[PDB]
Amino acid sequence: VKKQLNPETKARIEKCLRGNILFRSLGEDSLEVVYSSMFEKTAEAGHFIMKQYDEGDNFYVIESGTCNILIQPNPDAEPVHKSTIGPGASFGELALMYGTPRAASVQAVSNVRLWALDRDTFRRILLTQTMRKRRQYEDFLAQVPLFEALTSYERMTMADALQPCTFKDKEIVVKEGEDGGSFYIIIDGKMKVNQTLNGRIHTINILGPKDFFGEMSLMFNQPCVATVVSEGVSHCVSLDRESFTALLGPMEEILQRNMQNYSAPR
Ligand SMILES: Nc1ncnc2c1ncn2[C@@H]1O[C@@H]2COP(=O)(O)O[C@H]2[C@H]1O
Ligand SMILES: Nc1ncnc2c1ncn2[C@@H]1O[C@@H]2COP(=O)(O)O[C@H]2[C@H]1O
Repeated sequence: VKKQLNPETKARIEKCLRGNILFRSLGEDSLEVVYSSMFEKTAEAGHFIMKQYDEGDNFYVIESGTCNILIQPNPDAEPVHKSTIGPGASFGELALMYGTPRAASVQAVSNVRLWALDRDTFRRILLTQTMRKRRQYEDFLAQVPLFEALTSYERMTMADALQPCTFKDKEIVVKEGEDGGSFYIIIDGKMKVNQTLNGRIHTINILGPKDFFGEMSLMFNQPCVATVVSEGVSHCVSLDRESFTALLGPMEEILQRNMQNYSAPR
């Protein structure tokens, strides 16, 4: 004897939550809680959904409209624009996780439609695994050159998005000629980078801890120019195409510079 979801509201929430990585991870039982618990909130253009330093109440996902993230350096100072977010983006988790006052104001730019979880529901289904994942990858993200330019909050969202993957000896990760799927950063292990020429395979590069690969197919929407294959057991984390593209900003210059190592210059 349990209350039934409204299948139409479930479909609507699912459409909004597609691609948000915090909800993609939840298993089916927690998803049932989300689909029965989330509620609608609207905000007119220019109105604040939350103000920096407020006590936390809800966690939000944008359904329609865009919002500005504004951060003051202190309560007596003017807010600075930091970023603009839109459909599928979430905000408001930090206060609910860490018990801190809100770290930013969030202002509707357009009229906005949101789906919201209250604090008790957030604590039940999202708090534990979100906090753990961010903690577990903090040291890694701070010491990998690829991530040098990420802000502290960008590190947290990068941790949310990264997916662990394990590769056995001789296992192919990306195959020359195939469409790009994911971007990989090596935690431990070793990869051979192999490329065919006149029907002969040769090894053109060797990758190890904190190196990365798979970016060119995703950045330029083209097939992989090489095969990357594990040499022994390797542990990586990956970003899928959608997450790579969403989070590319603070990485792009490092990724572009690094391509210098792929060919002698002219
Ligand atoms: N650079 C940022 N720094 C801190 N919080 C941010 C930032 N960008 C977006 N946010 C979101 O803004 C929210 C404001 O309230 P919270 O601090 O509960 O959680 C915060 C994050 O979800
Ligand atoms: N010399 C190299 N030339 C081309 N790609 C390389 C080289 N060394 C490592 N790689 C990586 O191999 C990857 C194979 O797939 P991508 O083309 O998506 O991006 C490529 C780079 O990340």
